[PDB]
Amino acid sequence: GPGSDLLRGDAALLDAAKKGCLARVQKLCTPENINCRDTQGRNSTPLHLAAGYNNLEVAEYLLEHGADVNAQDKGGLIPLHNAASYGHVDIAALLIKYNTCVNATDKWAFTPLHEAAQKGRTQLCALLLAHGADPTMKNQEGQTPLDLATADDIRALLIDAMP
Amino acid sequence: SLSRTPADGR
Repeated sequence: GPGSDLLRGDAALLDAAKKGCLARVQKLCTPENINCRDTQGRNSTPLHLAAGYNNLEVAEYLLEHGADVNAQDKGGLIPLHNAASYGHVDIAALLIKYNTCVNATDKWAFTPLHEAAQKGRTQLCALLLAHGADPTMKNQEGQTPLDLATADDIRALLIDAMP
Repeated sequence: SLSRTPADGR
């Protein structure tokens, strides 16, 4: 019935966005499911998955068809957090071009710069800083991105950017 | 914090 049809379609769109299969994304996307959610996992949208799994053209396709650049998963992450976590520079630059909030905060008040700093993503850190990421922001535990950084190159980068 | 789990991606 229409209900199970919608369920099958949502799941197939999320899978296609994770795998980067643009032909399936084009076929299955609708204005009603563009921001559908992986309810069995992190409640990610197709754009979260395209960002996290480094599928740039699927990501821009989703953005060009109304994907919410500031949609939050169950932890408060927006897709820029996923790109920051895994170091996907071109994805992050695209999300910034589509007016994402560079200093967005998740449920623990981590910003994308906290995420890139903790995960060792040096060029992503530099990109975020060049677009106004604030290295003085503390998460809920009181930690700046520098406090989370363990790599020499990222620590040097953040120390330079901080007052 | 401790409950924080990884973002979707690779």
